[PDB]
Amino acid sequence: MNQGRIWTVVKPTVGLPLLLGSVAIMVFLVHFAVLTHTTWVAKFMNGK
Amino acid sequence: MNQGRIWTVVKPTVGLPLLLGSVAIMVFLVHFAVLTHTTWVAKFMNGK
Amino acid sequence: MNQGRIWTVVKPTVGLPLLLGSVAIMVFLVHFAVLTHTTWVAKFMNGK
Amino acid sequence: MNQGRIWTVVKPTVGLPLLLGSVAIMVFLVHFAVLTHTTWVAKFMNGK
Amino acid sequence: MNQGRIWTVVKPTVGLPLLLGSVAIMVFLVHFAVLTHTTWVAKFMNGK
Amino acid sequence: MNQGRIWTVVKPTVGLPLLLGSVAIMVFLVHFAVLTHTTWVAKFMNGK
Amino acid sequence: MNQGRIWTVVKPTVGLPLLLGSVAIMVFLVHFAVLTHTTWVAKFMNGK
Amino acid sequence: MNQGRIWTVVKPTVGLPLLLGSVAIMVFLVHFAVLTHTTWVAKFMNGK
Amino acid sequence: MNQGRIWTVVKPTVGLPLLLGSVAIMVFLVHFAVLTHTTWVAKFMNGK
Amino acid sequence: DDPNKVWPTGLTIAESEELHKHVIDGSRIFVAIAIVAHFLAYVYSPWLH
Amino acid sequence: DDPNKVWPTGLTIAESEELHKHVIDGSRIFVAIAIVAHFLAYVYSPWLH
Amino acid sequence: DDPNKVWPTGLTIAESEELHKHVIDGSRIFVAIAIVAHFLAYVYSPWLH
Amino acid sequence: DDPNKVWPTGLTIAESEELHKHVIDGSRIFVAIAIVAHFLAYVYSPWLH
Amino acid sequence: DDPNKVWPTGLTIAESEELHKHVIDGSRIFVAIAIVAHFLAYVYSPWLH
Amino acid sequence: DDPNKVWPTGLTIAESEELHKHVIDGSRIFVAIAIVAHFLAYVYSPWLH
Amino acid sequence: DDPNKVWPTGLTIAESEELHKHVIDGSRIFVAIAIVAHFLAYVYSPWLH
Amino acid sequence: DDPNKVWPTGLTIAESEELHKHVIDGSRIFVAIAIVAHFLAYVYSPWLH
Amino acid sequence: DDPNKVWPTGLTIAESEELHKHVIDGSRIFVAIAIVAHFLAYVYSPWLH
Amino acid sequence: EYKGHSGHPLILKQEGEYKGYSGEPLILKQEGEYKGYSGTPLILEQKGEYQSFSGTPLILKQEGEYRGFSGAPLILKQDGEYKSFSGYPLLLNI
Ligand code: BCL
Ligand code: BCL
Ligand code: BCL
Ligand code: BCL
Ligand code: BCL
Ligand code: BCL
Ligand SMILES: CC(C)=C/C=C/C(C)=C/C=C/C(C)=C/C=C/C(C)=C/C=C/C=C(C)/C=C/C=C(C)/C=C/C=C(\C)CCCC(C)(C)O
Ligand SMILES: CC(C)=C/C=C/C(C)=C/C=C/C(C)=C/C=C/C(C)=C/C=C/C=C(C)/C=C/C=C(C)/C=C/C=C(\C)CCCC(C)(C)O
Ligand SMILES: CC(C)=C/C=C/C(C)=C/C=C/C(C)=C/C=C/C(C)=C/C=C/C=C(C)/C=C/C=C(C)/C=C/C=C(\C)CCCC(C)(C)O
Ligand SMILES: CC(C)=C/C=C/C(C)=C/C=C/C(C)=C/C=C/C(C)=C/C=C/C=C(C)/C=C/C=C(C)/C=C/C=C(\C)CCCC(C)(C)O
Ligand SMILES: CC(C)=C/C=C/C(C)=C/C=C/C(C)=C/C=C/C(C)=C/C=C/C=C(C)/C=C/C=C(C)/C=C/C=C(\C)CCCC(C)(C)O
Repeated sequence: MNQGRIWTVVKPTVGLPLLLGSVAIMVFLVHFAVLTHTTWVAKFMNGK
Repeated sequence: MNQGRIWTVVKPTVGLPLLLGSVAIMVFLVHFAVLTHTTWVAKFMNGK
Repeated sequence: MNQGRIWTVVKPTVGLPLLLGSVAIMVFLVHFAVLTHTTWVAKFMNGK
Repeated sequence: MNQGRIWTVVKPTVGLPLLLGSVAIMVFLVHFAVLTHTTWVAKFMNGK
Repeated sequence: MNQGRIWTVVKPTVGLPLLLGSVAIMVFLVHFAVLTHTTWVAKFMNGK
Repeated sequence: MNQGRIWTVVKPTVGLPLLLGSVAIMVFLVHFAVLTHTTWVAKFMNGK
Repeated sequence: MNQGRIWTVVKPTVGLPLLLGSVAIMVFLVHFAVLTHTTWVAKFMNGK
Repeated sequence: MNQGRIWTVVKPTVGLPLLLGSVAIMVFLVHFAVLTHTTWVAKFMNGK
Repeated sequence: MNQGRIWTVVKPTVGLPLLLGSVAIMVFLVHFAVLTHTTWVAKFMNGK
Repeated sequence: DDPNKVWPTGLTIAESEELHKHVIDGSRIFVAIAIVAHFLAYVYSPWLH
Repeated sequence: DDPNKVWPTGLTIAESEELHKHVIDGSRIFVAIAIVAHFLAYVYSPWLH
Repeated sequence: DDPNKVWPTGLTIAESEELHKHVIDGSRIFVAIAIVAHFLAYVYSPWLH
Repeated sequence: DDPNKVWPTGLTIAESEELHKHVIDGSRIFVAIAIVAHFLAYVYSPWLH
Repeated sequence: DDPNKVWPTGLTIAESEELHKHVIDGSRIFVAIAIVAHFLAYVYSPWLH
Repeated sequence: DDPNKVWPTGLTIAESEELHKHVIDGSRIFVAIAIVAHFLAYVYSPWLH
Repeated sequence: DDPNKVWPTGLTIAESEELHKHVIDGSRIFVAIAIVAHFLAYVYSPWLH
Repeated sequence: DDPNKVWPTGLTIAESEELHKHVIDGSRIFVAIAIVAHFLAYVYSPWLH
Repeated sequence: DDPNKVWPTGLTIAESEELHKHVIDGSRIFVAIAIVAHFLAYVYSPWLH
Repeated sequence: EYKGHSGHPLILKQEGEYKGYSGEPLILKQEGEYKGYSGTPLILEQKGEYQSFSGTPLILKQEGEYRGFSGAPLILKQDGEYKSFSGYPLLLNI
């Protein structure tokens, strides 16, 4: 809440696609991490 | 629905291909994740 | 059929190669997914 | 044979390399797919 | 705190995204390293 | 031999690097394919 | 220290990011090399 | 020796870095090929 | 020592980063090659 | 000027909001199809059984 | 102006919609071939047997 | 000048801070949704059991 | 006039159609070669035996 | 001249140094959060036990 | 113009056809070398034995 | 001429060498920290034992 | 005229053929070094033994 | 012209040769450090023992 | 001049021509037509319309609006405003 001038020095058409894309990528990385290093997520997907 | 001004600062010829492509990529990631970490999808593909 | 104006804001020389190329990629990804997670496609390729 | 106006909107110096390049890439993907999922191609390469 | 003339010679719209992006990437690399070379992190993810 | 006009619409400083580079890439792919799916090439490299 | 004219012929906004990025990349490559080819680092990470 | 005009249509600042870099890359590919598909190179590196 | 005119046709801000970067990359390739195809480097890293 | 300002993307606020109207509608159609696919999985797959 | 406006992509709305006419037609031909391919897979593969 | 300065990105300070206000509020929404997902995982997964 | 418009790619429709005339002819020759390759595979490989 | 020079990045020195003051302060907060995350891992993980 | 039109690549048809004359000659030499490499593989490798 | 020449990067030799002074000083600090890191490894790790 | 044509790369035919003169010389040196390396391998490795 | 001609890279032949002077010097220093590393490896590693 | 730390000379040059090390000729010159090494012709000339292989027709002509192969309509028109397929509102605004 004090970094709001960053868009005077970083182009919004760069920083906003990078910000949203990075969060999207790294959400998927945490899912794949927890998916591959646990049993219970695969059990939930496999169900009955 | 309150983000409608995003396209005043992100170029549509950038953000729209990025949006549609990122969704298509991450749709396939969820299919591959569930396909590899379950038995029933492969059984469905293998059929009889 | 209601998205017909997309080419007023996404450049055809960008979005048309991206569309056709992404579809070709998606086709091959599905073939590889089914080929690797089934026996019958490999048996069909392997033949007699 | 009705798409001949594609080159009024996709630059040939982009789309013709992308066309021929994608065809060559995907020819190789099919050879690698069949090579890795059959015995008889390797037997043909291995010969006597 | 003596490098602050770096932004007279590196463009902030290049260096700030590269800085924040590289930090985020390498945070994840350290998590993936410790996750894949320990038992207790996977044990924590796997819970009971 | 009838495609001689291709260089009026594809830039030579693009298509000639891409032509020669793609041939070089795909020569190596065929070598790696035959190398990994035969014994006699590895035997020839290993010698006595 | 005798290479100080490098920045008259390499753009600082290219070479300084390439320098610091390459250093950070290759620091991580060394940590991964030692982490994967030793036991004592993993034992240190694994702790008790 | 008859291809000397290639540099009238391919930019030297593209084709020379690509020529040298492609040879260097593909030199290393032949080393890694023989290194992985023989015993005697590993013996030579491992020594006594 | 007779190639000193290379920089009249290859841009220094391209060729010098490519030269130094290629050398640094391929140094690491040789270290990883020897590290993975010998025991004594791993023993040296592993110590006692 | 102000309400008719062309922003650096080459769009007005109205053109931007009209464009986003397609984005919201497409997102809602996507979710609706996905809900049916999840319901089909709930019926035919072992997922939540 | 507007119906003859040239947009930042260099197309009018009419040219954009004429281009999309090929996109929709190609998509429908693609699905038609894919439907036959799935029908052939249903006949010859064990998929749904 | 200063408050009206158009910076090289094409934004004023006020435009930059209004844009970031969407970024901040969007981050707060993301955190709230993630907090619920962690609460759900605490309830239904073995994670901290 | 419409047929003599030079489009943003720098081509006329007639030049574009002459270019595509090479693309279609190449595609037909490619398929003809591929048909013989599949026939040779049918004769000599176990594929459909 | 010199203290009012605009450099090829489009900043003065003072603008550059004020920008870096955010980068330094952000680095300190990142370090401070990481220190506590390391302290928490020391308390709850086997790492140094 | 037409018979001496400089196309957007900066070549005439004659310069393009001259360039492609090298591309064809190189392709024929490449195939001739590859044919002898296949003959050597036929003589020395088990490939077709 | 020579000391006042602005080279294609937009720097004088004096500004180029003053920039490199930071590059050298940064390299020295990096090496100093790395030396201590190898000393700490020599004390606590089995590396050279 | 013709031999003094500056082609789109910024070189004359003469400068192009001069540049290629270094390329052919470098290629020949590379092959000579490689011929020795293959001879050394023939002497000191089982390759053709 | 030739001794003073500026080439498309923005260098004279003289400045190109002065730049390459640093490249050759750096190459020699690199090989010198590598030869010492090779000697240390011949001493301490089993490589040629 | 740069001294370096690795002795002298650091570069070689000559006034007349490239003094290559691997003998001479280093290149072949060409005063006329391209002298290929794989016989002739190397290319086929085109005097007019493209004399294709693989038979004719080779494209389909168009002299009006696009005709679909998959039935009409191909496009839904719009006037006034975007019709929602998913109810209203589609936006929130100030
Ligand atoms: C060794 C440190 C420096 C070095 C310092 C010097 C010096 C000093 C000189 C040259 C000179 C020459 N250099 Mg130099 N040079 C190095 C690297 C190189 C490399 C390379 C691929 O590494 C090359 C091709 C060259 C090229 C050359 C020639 C152009 C020239 C004549 C060679 C000669 O026989 O001199 C004669 C032979 C020698 C100088 C070497 C004698 C070695 C003796 C027998 C052993 C000494 C052992 C020493 C005490 C061991 C401990 C310390 C270190 C481990 C070295 N240099 C390194 C980077 N170079 C010469 C010059 O400029 O002439 C005008 C010259 O005098
Ligand atoms: C050897 C060091 C140099 C070399 C130095 C010379 C010299 C000197 C001359 C030529 C000349 C010629 N060179 Mg040259 N040349 C080299 C590399 C090449 C290559 C290549 C693919 O490597 C090619 C195609 C050519 C091409 C040619 C021809 C244009 C020309 C006549 C052929 C001939 O018999 O040359 C000579 C022979 C060879 C290049 C190779 C012979 C190979 C045989 C099979 C083995 C020789 C073993 C040797 C005696 C062993 C001991 C000494 C050293 C350990 C090498 N050069 C290397 C890089 N070249 C001649 C010319 O016309 O100049 C105007 C000439 O006088
Ligand atoms: C073989 C060495 C050269 C070559 C040299 C020649 C020569 C010389 C001539 C042609 C001619 C022709 N070439 Mg050519 N050509 C080669 C590769 C090719 C390839 C290819 C895909 O590899 C193709 C499609 C062509 C195409 C063609 C036609 C345009 C034309 C008539 C063919 C024919 O049947 O002639 C008749 C048959 C042949 C040329 C093949 C003969 C095969 C015999 C068994 C062995 C030949 C030995 C060889 C000539 C010896 C010297 C070279 C090396 C030492 C191997 N060339 C290679 C790169 N080509 C001819 C023409 O009409 O020119 C006006 C002609 O005179
Ligand atoms: C076969 C060699 C050539 C070829 C040569 C011809 C000729 C010659 C003619 C056409 C004609 C036609 N071609 Mg064509 N054509 C080929 C590939 C294609 C392909 C494709 C996807 O491969 C398509 C869609 C078309 C499309 C068409 C139509 C526009 C048109 C009418 C159909 C017809 O019955 O033709 C005729 C038949 C066929 C295209 C296929 C017949 C195949 C038969 C069953 C097997 C022949 C084997 C052959 C003798 C083997 C040895 C020689 C060579 C190895 C081929 N061609 C290949 C590249 N084509 C006609 C035309 O436009 O006339 C003005 C015509 O007379
Ligand atoms: C089959 C070849 C063409 C095709 C030929 C036609 C024709 C001809 C007409 C339409 C018309 C219509 N088409 Mg169409 N159409 C195709 C693909 C599509 C697809 C799609 C996703 O594949 C869609 C959504 C549409 C959409 C539409 C509507 C706008 C319209 C009214 C449909 C209707 O129910 O008519 C009534 C039903 C039909 C036309 C066909 C019903 C087909 C049934 C359901 C399935 C049969 C499968 C068959 C066995 C497959 C194998 C045989 C062949 C190998 C294809 N077309 C393919 C590519 N279409 C009509 C229109 O309004 O024109 C003004 C019309 O006259
Ligand atoms: C289902 C097909 C369409 C759809 C069609 C409609 C229709 C039609 C309307 C809305 C309306 C609204 N839609 Mg919508 N909408 C869809 C997807 C969405 C999604 C989403 C994430 O998927 C969201 C958030 C919204 C958002 C909204 C709100 C702005 C608004 C009020 C909703 C409400 O609760 O009304 C109250 C509840 C309802 C409208 C749903 C009642 C369902 C009843 C109980 C069951 C009907 C079954 C039916 C007979 C089955 C066969 C036909 C079809 C398969 C539906 N839509 C999909 C893509 N939407 C309304 C609006 O804006 O009015 C001006 C409205 O009338
Ligand atoms: C792989 C294995 C096993 C081990 C590897 C372990 C290793 C090597 C770990 C290495 C870790 C390292 C190197 C970590 C480094 C972390 C660093 C450098 C963190 C840096 C953080 C920086 C931050 C948060 C920067 C923030 C910047 C901000 C907010 C900038 C704002 C700018 C603004 C508002 C513009 C203002 C402009 C003006 C003009 C003032 O208005
Ligand atoms: C890998 C594992 C195991 C787990 C990971 C699970 C996770 C994290 C899953 C996450 C899933 C997520 C985040 C899904 C998100 C989906 C989303 C956001 C979907 C969005 C869809 C949007 C769509 C379809 C948008 C369409 C837009 C269109 C058609 C726009 C058209 C524009 C046009 C015509 C231009 C109009 C121009 C004017 C001038 C206004 O006329
Ligand atoms: C992976 C598995 C198991 C199997 C896959 C097997 C497969 C699919 C293999 C496929 C192989 C294929 C497709 C091989 C294709 C090879 C081809 C097309 C080779 C082409 C070679 C072309 C060459 C050598 C071109 C050379 C061009 C040159 C020298 C051009 C020079 C131009 C110059 C001098 C410019 C002149 C300019 C002017 C203005 C005229 O002066
Ligand atoms: C894979 C295996 C097993 C083994 C491989 C091991 C290997 C090969 C390891 C190799 C390691 C190597 C090569 C390490 C090299 C490290 C190096 C070169 C480090 C360099 C560090 C450089 C640094 C920190 C540079 C900092 C630069 C700075 C701060 C620049 C500031 C510039 C500013 C403020 C601009 C000033 C502007 C003006 C106007 C002049 O004031
Ligand atoms: C993977 C396996 C198992 C096997 C593969 C093994 C193989 C093939 C290994 C191959 C290794 C090779 C090819 C190694 C090559 C190393 C080389 C070429 C190293 C070169 C080093 C060059 C260096 C250090 C150059 C430095 C240049 C510098 C400092 C330039 C400075 C320029 C400046 C100051 C600008 C001056 C400007 C003016 C105006 C003139 O003053």
